[PDB]
Amino acid sequence: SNIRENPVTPWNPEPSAPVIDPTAYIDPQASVIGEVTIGANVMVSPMASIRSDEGMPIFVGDRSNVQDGVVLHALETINEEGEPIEDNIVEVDGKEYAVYIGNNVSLAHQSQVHGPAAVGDDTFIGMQAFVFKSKVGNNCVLEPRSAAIGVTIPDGRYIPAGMVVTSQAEADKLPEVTDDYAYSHTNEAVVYVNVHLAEGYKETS
Amino acid sequence: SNIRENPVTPWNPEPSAPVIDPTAYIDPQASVIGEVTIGANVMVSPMASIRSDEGMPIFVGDRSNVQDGVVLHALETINEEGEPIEDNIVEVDGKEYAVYIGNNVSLAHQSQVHGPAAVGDDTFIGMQAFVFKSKVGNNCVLEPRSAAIGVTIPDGRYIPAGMVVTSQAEADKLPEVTDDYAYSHTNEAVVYVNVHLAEGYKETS
Amino acid sequence: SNIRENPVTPWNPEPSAPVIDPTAYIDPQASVIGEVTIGANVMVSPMASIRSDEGMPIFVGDRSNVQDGVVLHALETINEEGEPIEDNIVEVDGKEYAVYIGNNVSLAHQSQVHGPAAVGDDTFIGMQAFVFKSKVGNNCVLEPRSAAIGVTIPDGRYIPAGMVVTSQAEADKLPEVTDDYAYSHTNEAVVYVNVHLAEGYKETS
Ligand SMILES: [Zn+2]
Ligand SMILES: [Zn+2]
Ligand SMILES: [Zn+2]
Repeated sequence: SNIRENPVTPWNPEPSAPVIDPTAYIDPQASVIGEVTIGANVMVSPMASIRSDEGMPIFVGDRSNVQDGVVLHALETINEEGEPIEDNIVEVDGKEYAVYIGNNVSLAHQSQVHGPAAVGDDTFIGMQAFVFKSKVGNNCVLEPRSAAIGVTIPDGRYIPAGMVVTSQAEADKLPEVTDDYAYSHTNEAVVYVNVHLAEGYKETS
Repeated sequence: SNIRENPVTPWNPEPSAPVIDPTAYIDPQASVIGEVTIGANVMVSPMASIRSDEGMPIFVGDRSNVQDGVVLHALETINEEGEPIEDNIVEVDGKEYAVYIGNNVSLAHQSQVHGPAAVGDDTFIGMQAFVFKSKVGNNCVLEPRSAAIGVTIPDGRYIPAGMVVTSQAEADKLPEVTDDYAYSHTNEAVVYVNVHLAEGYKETS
Repeated sequence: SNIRENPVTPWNPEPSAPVIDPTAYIDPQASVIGEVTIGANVMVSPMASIRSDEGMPIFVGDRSNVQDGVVLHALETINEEGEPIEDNIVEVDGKEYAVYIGNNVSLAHQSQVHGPAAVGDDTFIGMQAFVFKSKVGNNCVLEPRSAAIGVTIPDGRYIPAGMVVTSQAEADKLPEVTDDYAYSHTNEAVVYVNVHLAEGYKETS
């Protein structure tokens, strides 16, 4: 099966299986392993790998999409001695996650979000982009081939294509999404399409 | 099955199945979905995802290759009201495509060509490279990790490794492929190898 | 089967099947083809593609890991006339390889090592990184999105995130890994985790 439990390890005494909303579509050629929660109307495309086998949950919110070849994974959140590694855990609305993906988020083809990381609602993570040890705000756009490592990206900012942002001083001065910006409406269109694709693919299974 | 029809959606009243030349080899661990035409002697490697589920055809020409982890997908070409979105359609030799890949084209490992896009004959798209909203000419080389977004790349030019080209002014001044250039003969070698691999893998199926 | 022989071609008269240590774990959604040797306690994750179909062996040493979406492949090492192409072969400890990955090496998610290439022991190849026509020394760190093309990386150096190194003059002046460097202990942690994951996943098969 392509939806599987995680294994017993010294930081994982009890295997967990994914919790998947009945309205989500998981492609047969995707892989979803371990302590993962997937929300309503989510589309998970071929060759995506969502792997939660190092402690703590990976959460994917409602009406989000995980496109072809995307990888979600996380650094260890609990060491062998049972002690939580707080640097590798993100907090969102009072709860702890290894990776938190909000609602109406698009993770476009071949992107990767590696824990610890959080991605806020209505954000487009572009093709081949990379997020690691970062919190990306709501209503952001990461253009194709951009990256955020070790930073907080404020709400409503974008990262231009190819830019690798590794310092908070850079992140603070990123440009703002405006109506005339080329990707200002991209995420809403992609979410609309993917919610409809999920329903159509479900009707073929 | 890994060769599948696309689903019924508001922009796709009628499902389409891929049209695949009998001399092409599609690896069992590749995914090919929807309105796709694959030409003669094409090799599609493990973990490639060719997904035509947003309207209009993805075409892969004769003697081309689609290597491991490559993704082909496209933006919507027909909106819900049946109206064609002309910005997201490319025209090649009088016909309309979401993605057009010409003859003798190599799409090397982990690259991505996202529609609207066209790639001309005898072009090497290097490892991890990215093409989106662009027309790449014939006899071009995109070196590994290069990208073309929103531009036309003239025939016989190359993009150096790691360069992300987003303006036409940049694209117009790209260097020319010459006989002494390091990748000048790369595509011909890769095409020769892949046509022979396709035949060898077909003999094991 | 996802563990397969390579095909008969003009440079490969005799098919070879992978040689895999009984303590290694190969995920069912990985692909391993051809003349490949995998060492003890190696973890190969979903969507990895290890493909040795152009002559010469791809070797993955003991306690190494090949994470999700990683690709290993190599340029042709033997031409049609049976003549070895020496430029495309690396030598390590008196033996010839297309790709050599040493012991305790982490190939992180979506990275790629393309032959000819060698990666020395205790090296971290970061997420989305790229190695081609290069020898990477022991105890190195390639940060996420870095690349080494056509160069030798001395022992104990790192490449900062996003940097594409294509000249030996650049490679010679790369910074050194020190105890206070952010990724100085990353590889040891990742190797420890992956050796334990391999054993846990083996207990579920
Ligand atoms: Zn990871
Ligand atoms: Zn797409
Ligand atoms: Zn290759």
